[PDB]
Amino acid sequence: MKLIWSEESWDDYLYWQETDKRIVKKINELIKDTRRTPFEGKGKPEPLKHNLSGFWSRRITEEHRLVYAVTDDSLLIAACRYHY
Amino acid sequence: MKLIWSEESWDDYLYWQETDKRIVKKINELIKDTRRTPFEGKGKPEPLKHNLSGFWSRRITEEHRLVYAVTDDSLLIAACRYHY
Amino acid sequence: PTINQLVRKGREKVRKKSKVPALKGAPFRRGVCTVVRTVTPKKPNSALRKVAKVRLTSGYEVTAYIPGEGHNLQEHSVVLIRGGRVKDLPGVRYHIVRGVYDAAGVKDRKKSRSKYGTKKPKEAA
Amino acid sequence: GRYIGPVCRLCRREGVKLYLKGERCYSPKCAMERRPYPPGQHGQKRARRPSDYAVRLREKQKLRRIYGISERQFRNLFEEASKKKGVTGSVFLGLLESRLDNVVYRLGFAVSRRQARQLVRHGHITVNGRRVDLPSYRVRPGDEIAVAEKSRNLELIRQNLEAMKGRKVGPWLSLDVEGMKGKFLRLPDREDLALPVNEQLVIEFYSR
Amino acid sequence: DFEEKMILIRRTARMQAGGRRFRFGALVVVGDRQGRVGLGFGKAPEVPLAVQKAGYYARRNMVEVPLQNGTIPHEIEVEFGASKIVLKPAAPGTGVIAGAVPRAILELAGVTDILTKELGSRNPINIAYATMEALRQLRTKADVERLRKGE
RNA sequence: AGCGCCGGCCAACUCCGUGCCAGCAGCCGCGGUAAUACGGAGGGCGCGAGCGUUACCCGGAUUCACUGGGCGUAAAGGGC
RNA sequence: UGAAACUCAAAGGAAUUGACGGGGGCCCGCACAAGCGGUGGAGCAUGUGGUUUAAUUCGAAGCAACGCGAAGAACCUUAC
RNA sequence: CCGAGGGUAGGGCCCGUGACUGGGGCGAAGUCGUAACAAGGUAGCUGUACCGGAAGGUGCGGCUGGAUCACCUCCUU
RNA sequence: CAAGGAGGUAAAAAUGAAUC
Ligand code: SF4
Ligand SMILES: [Mg+2]
Ligand SMILES: [Mg+2]
Ligand SMILES: [Mg+2]
Ligand SMILES: [Mg+2]
Ligand SMILES: [Mg+2]
Ligand SMILES: [Mg+2]
Ligand SMILES: [Mg+2]
Ligand SMILES: [Mg+2]
Ligand SMILES: [Mg+2]
Ligand SMILES: [Mg+2]
Ligand SMILES: [Mg+2]
Ligand SMILES: [Mg+2]
Ligand SMILES: [Mg+2]
Ligand SMILES: [Mg+2]
Ligand SMILES: [Mg+2]
Ligand SMILES: [Mg+2]
Ligand SMILES: [Mg+2]
Ligand SMILES: [Mg+2]
Ligand SMILES: [Mg+2]
Ligand SMILES: [Mg+2]
Ligand SMILES: [Mg+2]
Ligand SMILES: [Mg+2]
Ligand SMILES: [Mg+2]
Ligand SMILES: [Mg+2]
Ligand SMILES: [Mg+2]
Ligand SMILES: [Mg+2]
Ligand SMILES: [Mg+2]
Ligand SMILES: [Mg+2]
Ligand SMILES: [Mg+2]
Ligand SMILES: [Mg+2]
Ligand SMILES: [Mg+2]
Repeated sequence: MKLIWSEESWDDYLYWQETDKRIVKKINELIKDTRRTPFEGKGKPEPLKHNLSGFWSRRITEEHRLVYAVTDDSLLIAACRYHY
Repeated sequence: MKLIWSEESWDDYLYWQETDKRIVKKINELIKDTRRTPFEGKGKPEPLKHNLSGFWSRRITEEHRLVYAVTDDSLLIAACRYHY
Repeated sequence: PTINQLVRKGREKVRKKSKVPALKGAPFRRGVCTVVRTVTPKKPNSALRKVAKVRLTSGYEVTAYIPGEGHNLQEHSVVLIRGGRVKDLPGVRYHIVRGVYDAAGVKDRKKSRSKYGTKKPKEAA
Repeated sequence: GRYIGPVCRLCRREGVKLYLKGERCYSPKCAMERRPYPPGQHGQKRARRPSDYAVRLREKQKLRRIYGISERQFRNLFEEASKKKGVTGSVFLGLLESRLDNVVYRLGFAVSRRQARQLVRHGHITVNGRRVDLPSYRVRPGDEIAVAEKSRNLELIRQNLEAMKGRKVGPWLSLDVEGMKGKFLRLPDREDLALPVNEQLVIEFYSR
Repeated sequence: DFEEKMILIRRTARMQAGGRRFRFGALVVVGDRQGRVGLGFGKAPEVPLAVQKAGYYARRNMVEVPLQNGTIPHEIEVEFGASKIVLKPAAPGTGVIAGAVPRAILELAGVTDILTKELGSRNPINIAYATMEALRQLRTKADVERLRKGE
């Protein structure tokens, strides 16, 4: 479906490879489920409001949120580290 | 710019991720070089022709190829695993 | 109220309402699956609950839940509707018993296998 | 059938020795003189305060494990004792004591109730001339509980009658050691038997 | 000499700027199984302090229990606010048929057999106070004829 | 000799796997790294030629109150 | 006059402790006002965000992070 | 003659279904605004009537399930 | 000497960030 990785999102994911592998496993599954059902599925996706309007948040861990946006042909990954 | 992965390309990136660790580190070294210099860097930048015109290839190994397309706002990674 | 009120109007009974209409007063109902997929749960929980829309012998077409780990259910599998609802699933008020016509039991399970329909394993003893 | 397996585990779970083996129970290897703590890996752990349901359940299970009986016959005897004139506790204890294997154990023909049940079931016990191989026969007052004629020698029973020779039997029973017979005089009163069970907890347990 | 039994150990809360501030309550019953029973309710910021204060209050407030060989003499219905308890005498050999709180109260008072029922609100504090007031209102034939004699 | 259960109601506890996934579930609810609540194991509890589940009836439900409930503010005084 | 399907695990009454008010009464602090001298403008020093870069090691993030950990980075320190 | 039933015409009640259409509920956080809760920034609610993207606003009357907690106007030292 | 009976009251300032 085409994954768009932002300058921050790619670095955040890159840091985890040399840091924590489980987080990567969680993000990979969320991405795997997201392309299949973009709005329902794992990580309890909910639409974000005014600050990040037009974006969707899927929980990685109780504090890490995978922020993403959907298009008819692609998926833009805003971040995968910190709280929004 | 940003990262754009094809559905086949993402599977190849993940396939390497769950199979060979040496290869993913090498893959990461190349993509980083592209961003700074797209037509320069490691991987012997050589462009394809006739039907693959506009696509550049770098060699992670003697067999596998990293095929990509560069744009002012984005990079398009077609494949990172030479299918049999 | 007064006694004359009780003689005139009397007391109303309770006339409770069944929560399992599709069963039609039967403990179990055979049904053919038509749609087998996974659905997301309700308010304080996240998972992928495996359900199956079942067109059963009472002319009704109702959703049912698939308990256990994995299943072999397709678009033309004949199953048996046990009953009982799943709290975190809307419109799902029924269950699919395993170990039946086409709903095979869960493999490798060894504790509670009367539920989920798994045979007694014999480590040759 | 009845419970077949580890018995000292049952004696240890209740925390009170209840004599289910015989010679081993009087011996210093009673398993409670060595380890007087409940079974399992968590036996030596902190004794958590039991609830009201736990006390009544332990109480009922203790009385049921005393005579070695199943919950079917136990609750049936309790239902027959409750819907009967008199105090429901003493009549329950009297109906439980009127079981044939129990009276054979009381007469000293066996050192344990399971042994007495096996002796009744094998036809070694004769009640009023005819043999009875039913370990649930309610013995009425005046019955002559004896040993059969083919079963007179029996190397095991001679040592048991010799060991019973000297021990007095309860006030509701008679015993002719040389004659290999006994008699059920009357129903045992509440004061006659001193079982380590509070019958009131058993009656208020079953009354849900 | 007096058997001390606790039944309700709860955790209350008090709000203040910053967060929740707790305080524990304890409801204990003291008795001797000979016709004397007491009830207490203590408040302290720790569990054993609460049980100690509750037992100290329970030994202060006590009441006579006119037992008649195995139970209470007559039946009584006492409504404490929204809670109502009904006590009834039973024959010798039935058992203490009661809930959590009345079994703990009448068990320490010496009742062998009794027939109770909790109606209305089932708050264990009010059921306890209703049980104590109901045991307080118990009278025997000697007492009733002592009031109806005239002098 | 088998079956259910071992967070609370409800008798019965530890380890490993798992990581808001897979899954449990009658309610409150459990699972986003040490989960007595998922799966397994050891151990325990309850029953035992059976043990659990589903459907229905009564009970708990003094939540149709004859026994045995209420109507100022919780549902309830009719506009007179 | 007056329902049902479906849905929710509650909706509520009074009262208690708090918090808040563009509610009130009483009262403090360079809080306002009175009066000085400043920053924002300029050049430079130092720290941070951003971006760049092989790396620009990390942390600190309103008040109460930003010449802060450095009361002292030429190689040492130093973790890149 | 009556007569089972068959046929014709006209009704009554119930059930399924129907392009389209009206609201209801769920999907923990889509857009717009701030109505109510602190005098909620115009006390609130209500019957009715009109109007307005929307909550709602306004007219008339009503209620306490609000307000005399300070200067300053009408009658008293 | 105390206060009651009445009566006129701020504003232009809106919203909340997604670990219940
Ligand atoms: S020897 Fe007897 S008393 Fe001791 S544990 Fe065994 S059965 Fe119980
Ligand atoms: Mg959850
Ligand atoms: Mg015999
Ligand atoms: Mg009342
Ligand atoms: Mg069970
Ligand atoms: Mg327990
Ligand atoms: Mg289970
Ligand atoms: Mg682990
Ligand atoms: Mg673990
Ligand atoms: Mg459970
Ligand atoms: Mg388990
Ligand atoms: Mg049988
Ligand atoms: Mg009734
Ligand atoms: Mg009545
Ligand atoms: Mg009522
Ligand atoms: Mg109201
Ligand atoms: Mg009302
Ligand atoms: Mg009126
Ligand atoms: Mg009218
Ligand atoms: Mg000033
Ligand atoms: Mg300047
Ligand atoms: Mg750090
Ligand atoms: Mg006709
Ligand atoms: Mg307002
Ligand atoms: Mg407002
Ligand atoms: Mg106005
Ligand atoms: Mg109006
Ligand atoms: Mg207008
Ligand atoms: Mg008005
Ligand atoms: Mg009026
Ligand atoms: Mg404005
Ligand atoms: Mg807004």
